[PDB]
Amino acid sequence: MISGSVRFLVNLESLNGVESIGNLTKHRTAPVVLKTSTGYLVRYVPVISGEALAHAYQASLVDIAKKEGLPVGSLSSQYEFIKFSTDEALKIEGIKEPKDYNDARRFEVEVMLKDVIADVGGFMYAGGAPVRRTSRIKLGYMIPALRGDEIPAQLEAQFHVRFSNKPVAIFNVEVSSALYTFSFELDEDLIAVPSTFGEKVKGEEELERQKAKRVKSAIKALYSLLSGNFGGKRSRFLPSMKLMSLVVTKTDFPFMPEPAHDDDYIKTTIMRLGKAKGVLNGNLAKAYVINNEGIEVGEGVTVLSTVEDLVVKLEE
Amino acid sequence: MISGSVRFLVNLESLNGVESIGNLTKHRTAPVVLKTSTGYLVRYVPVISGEALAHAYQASLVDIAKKEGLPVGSLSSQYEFIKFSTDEALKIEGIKEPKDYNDARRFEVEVMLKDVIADVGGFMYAGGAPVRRTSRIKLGYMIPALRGDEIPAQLEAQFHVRFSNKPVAIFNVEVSSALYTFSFELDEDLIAVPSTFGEKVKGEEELERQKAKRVKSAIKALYSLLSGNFGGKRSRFLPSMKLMSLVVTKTDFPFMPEPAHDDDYIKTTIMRLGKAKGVLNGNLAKAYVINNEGIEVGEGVTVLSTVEDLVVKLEE
Amino acid sequence: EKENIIGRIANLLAVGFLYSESPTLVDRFANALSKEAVTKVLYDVQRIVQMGIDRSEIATTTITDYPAVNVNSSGAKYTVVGYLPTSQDIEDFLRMIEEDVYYARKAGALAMSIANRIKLGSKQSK
Amino acid sequence: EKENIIGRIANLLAVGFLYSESPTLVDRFANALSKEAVTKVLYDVQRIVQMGIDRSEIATTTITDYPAVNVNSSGAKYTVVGYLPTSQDIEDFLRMIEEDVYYARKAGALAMSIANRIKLGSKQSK
Amino acid sequence: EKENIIGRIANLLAVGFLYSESPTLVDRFANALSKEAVTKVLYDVQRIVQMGIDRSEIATTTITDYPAVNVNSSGAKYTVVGYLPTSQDIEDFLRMIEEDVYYARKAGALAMSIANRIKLGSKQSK
Amino acid sequence: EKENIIGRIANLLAVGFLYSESPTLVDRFANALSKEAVTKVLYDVQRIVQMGIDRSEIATTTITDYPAVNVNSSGAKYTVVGYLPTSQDIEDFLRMIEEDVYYARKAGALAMSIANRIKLGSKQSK
RNA sequence: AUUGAAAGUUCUGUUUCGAAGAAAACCCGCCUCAGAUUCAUUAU
Repeated sequence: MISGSVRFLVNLESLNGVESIGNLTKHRTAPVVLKTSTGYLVRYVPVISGEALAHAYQASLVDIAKKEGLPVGSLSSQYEFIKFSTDEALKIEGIKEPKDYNDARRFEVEVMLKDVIADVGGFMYAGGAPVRRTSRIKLGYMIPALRGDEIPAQLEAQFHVRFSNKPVAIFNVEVSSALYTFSFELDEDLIAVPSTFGEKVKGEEELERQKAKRVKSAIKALYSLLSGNFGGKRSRFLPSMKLMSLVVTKTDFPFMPEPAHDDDYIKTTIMRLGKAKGVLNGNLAKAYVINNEGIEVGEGVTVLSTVEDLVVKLEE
Repeated sequence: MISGSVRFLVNLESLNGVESIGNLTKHRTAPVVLKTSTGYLVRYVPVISGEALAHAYQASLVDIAKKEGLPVGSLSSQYEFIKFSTDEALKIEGIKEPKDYNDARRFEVEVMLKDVIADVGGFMYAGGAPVRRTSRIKLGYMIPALRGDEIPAQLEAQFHVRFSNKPVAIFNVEVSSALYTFSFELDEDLIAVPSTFGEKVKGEEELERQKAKRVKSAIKALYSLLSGNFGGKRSRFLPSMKLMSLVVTKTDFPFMPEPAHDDDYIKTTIMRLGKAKGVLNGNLAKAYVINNEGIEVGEGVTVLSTVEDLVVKLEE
Repeated sequence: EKENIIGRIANLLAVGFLYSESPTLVDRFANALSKEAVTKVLYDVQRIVQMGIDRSEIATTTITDYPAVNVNSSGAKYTVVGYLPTSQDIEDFLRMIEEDVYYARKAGALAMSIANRIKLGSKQSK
Repeated sequence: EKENIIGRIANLLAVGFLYSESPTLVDRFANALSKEAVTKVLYDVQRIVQMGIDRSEIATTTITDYPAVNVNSSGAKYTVVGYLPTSQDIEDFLRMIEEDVYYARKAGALAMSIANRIKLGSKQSK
Repeated sequence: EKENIIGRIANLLAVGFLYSESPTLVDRFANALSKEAVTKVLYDVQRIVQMGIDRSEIATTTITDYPAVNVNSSGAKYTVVGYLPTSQDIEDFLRMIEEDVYYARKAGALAMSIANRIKLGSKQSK
Repeated sequence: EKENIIGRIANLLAVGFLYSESPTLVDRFANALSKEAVTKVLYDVQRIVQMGIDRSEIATTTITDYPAVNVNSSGAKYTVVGYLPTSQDIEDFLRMIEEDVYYARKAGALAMSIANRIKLGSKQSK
């Protein structure tokens, strides 16, 4: 597994939107419970949904797969990830619906040999014989660090007008600035492996042949998420992003690094990784740390400089 | 026995679901009675069922048992814990149904030598000669702390859309944030011990041989529950969890630690443990405390740092 | 007077729902478990009503005489019978919510009943 | 007038049951021991009816003339004879519930009787 | 006395809104999550009111006698009933905000209610 | 004692504003983002007050007894109630600004409140 | 002080055992607050 925690600093930002009231475009906000010296409090803070991150990751994976010759679905060739949920998608792609439960595996393989997106991000088919496949990449909401007693985030509204020589043209846009943090998980040991239980079906040999390329493409696709290519309204509200801290852990056993809420979350996660490897009878545990804010790290830890080096090391 | 009380802080959470209305997915809510300076009040607060925790614990136990070579049932090999309730499960596994009451013990042993899950989590068979086995692990609902006059919990709805180039795709998801608390109990002195009264039956020697390994696996399985690997909708709504306080008590006599509702629930439970050992004529009483919020603890108490150390100490 | 306040809050929620064509604010109001959620909806619905007032799509009127509010939305015309809440009604209602959030559910149930009856009558005439 | 209110609430519950194909809201209503449970069902059933109105699958009509509600669900057509409750009927019914939760059981028993008779007639014609 | 302070702050926000014809300061006040945002609005609204005072477009008066503030904006005449906050009210209100930013939402909700009622009455008379 | 220092500061800014008939120094003080801007205003306002003292147009007094400052400007007479800051108050206030520039905004908001109330009362009289 | 007067139908019992509402999804595509203004005439 590959589990990562990342901290970003973004200023003058609007990438996620919600329903609009009047001539005002609103930014997504969520409640958070924060601990202060006086107890516990509830606050409302701007956030960014994880679905945008998933869409960006899937689009980058589509581009990489098309460049490298891996098969891509007809509907997924266009950036519309309906996958194989409805019958119209099946009719367009040309895959017969499953007949009974025993045929479900076959259907899964037929879906899995045509689109890498269905293999990596999972899919669902609802009907007489429903078929499920959980996504192999897991993300979450982007929340600013809940450090100290003051939340380092702010939101405001801005005024804009449209010019016209014959007045008969005024709108408002919400803009936020914060220090965001988010974590991600990706299990590469189950890529190109069927999930529905059953008997062997012809076509698994091709999946075994393409497993290495699929894993390499899935690992490469994380560069877009780690770089900052996500969100909307980038034509006129391009944000200013800067990486501050990054922790990546590669293990053969389940593990979850500490959230990037406290200033000391690298030493703790390294110690927890060591103890978890000791207690769970593991055989592989590696850590990579990128630091640009001069906080405590620890000892015996590999230190990188950019994200491309991390991607190359993960691929190798 | 091993009895524990744990406090967690979770933000932007949706792991448990209930019936949906329209295009809205709802979060489980329950009534709670809370005491304020003006008397007693009734409130509606989001909660998480204990069945999800039991499923996560049983899945982790299945994984550990398969890794360590302990036997695992055919149906339980797949993550479907129907156990041996219906006749179809018995036919699939290949175990004859009990004939009369006197044969029931034999049937229990046959169930107990094939699946560790049936041994630890108990099972039920309904028929002419019903067979019962109570679970050896006891959990409860996850309720936020009812401290003070204000409940530190919040619930809201979020708006989501699905993109399509040919409109003909809108849903809502409930998201909560709270400071959860829960307690658990596990009696390891009855693992790998038959419960139905009767005469000796061949096959108990193997159970006696495997008792130590079964107890070790059962103790190890608590790491997933204590770490935060439970609940659903983790693909796009991965929560942010952080341990705050943990108390674990190991005794040779029945005991129940105080619920994590008041700020001072460690000193009280330690004093109660000492007095209970004094009054009940016990011979073993140990306590372990993990504290990260700087609350009162007491004197003469072992203080740990992570959860892996606690698991190792419990195993040793 | 508590029932009159609840009825005027229900009229405000029904006007906001009919004008916005969205149940989201009424859903939030009827599911509220805190004063924060109730107060946020009371602002957001009044902000929607303020836009309708500025556009002259929401206006007070009398109908045979009973006080009413005319609402024009997407070429549909609706008429809600009754008064909108005063600032004092909002303040007294927030005090009722600080004692018991039940009153938000009562106002939400009334608001949805007003909106449903008006929508049914408008569809039948079409 | 109390019986007329109870009958109109029973018609609402029967329409919601026939449209949703779920007895769960009627079960909750007939087993209610508090005003909270009753009020929650009154919202949830009206929210289901609101979706049927917006989809034009629930409509008011007259049948030989008696007032009725047509319900289309899963290709089945049902007709409930009578009026749906007004906002005033919901408010007066909630006041009756605050005095005695028995009236929720009475409305639930009537609603299940309406739904059962309609389902039996629809299965016989098929 | 806390409610009187909140009411006087709401009158200041309503006068500033009616004079500027802009909801932007009231929106900022009701959405404030910090003392910084609240204090910035309290300055900016008083700066708008100061310009109206210097132009003699904002004046204190009595109306049948209740204290009031007359506001002239774009040829419209408005009258807000009540007092404007004192320096002590601003200071005590900022102390209330340092304890709980909820009071900014309460004042914003009251201010918008005052402004909406006055705008509705002015449009009806026209 | 911090609030007393901030209040005396307000009073100095309000006296300087009423005497100069210019809000420019109070605007600069309330918008300050550095100790440089705050210190520059503290000098410039005291330099204006020094001219008013030398002209006998600014004088300390007592009013029914509370300490006050009489200000004569352009034939208008104003009275600010309170003390002017001491040299120690300026030094302690600059130390507060070196920790948090928020205190300049607090003093500016108080100063504008004092000046507005005095200007309103003076316009009403007559 | 009456068809009244005088009396326990009282004792012993668990509705208990088990099961994830789970999987898939972008509020994103276009807009400028813009044009006009002397702090100068008197002071060893």
